[PDB]
Amino acid sequence: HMLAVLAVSDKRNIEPLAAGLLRLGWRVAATEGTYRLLRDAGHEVERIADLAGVPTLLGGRVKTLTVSVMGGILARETESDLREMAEYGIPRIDLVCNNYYLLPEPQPGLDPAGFREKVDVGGPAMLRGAAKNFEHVIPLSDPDDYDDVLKLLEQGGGLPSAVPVERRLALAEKAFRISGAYDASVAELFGASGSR
Repeated sequence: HMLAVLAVSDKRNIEPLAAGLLRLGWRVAATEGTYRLLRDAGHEVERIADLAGVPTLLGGRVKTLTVSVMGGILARETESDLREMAEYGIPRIDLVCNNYYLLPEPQPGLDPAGFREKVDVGGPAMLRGAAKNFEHVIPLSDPDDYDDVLKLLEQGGGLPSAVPVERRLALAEKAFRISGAYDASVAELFGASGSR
């Protein structure tokens, strides 16, 4: 029935969420960092790379940029999308969790090495896609929202409908806000990189 993708750089509260979803019968898949932490803690999390992804291809830089992962987030409930999900065997991704690493301060002559490869590309694609499709994907970013979502799913037997439309739109607006502030900070670092 269910599937979550955990692609967080800030690991705070990620274990009570992953464990809470696993006890509800959900399938929990994670990117590279979250996976090793959750598996060492003894949770049956799946690797988002091997699963519906593209592992080792470019050091894993496209591992969530596949039809299976991005289609599982963006596909509508139209007859045409349901048919194509069935033809290709693409399950729906019901929950996306995406966090960003801490970025340094904008100082003149900033070396791009201090922030650039920490910039997430596939992550925000999943989170912005989940927020745009919030009726069918739960978009989580702030670790302070994990508990209320997990509790809601726990009252409603783990079904994604247990998170109402009203809560999904609030999380979706928050997701775009976090992404917008993330890009504005990264732009400031590139601008400071161009000074002396």
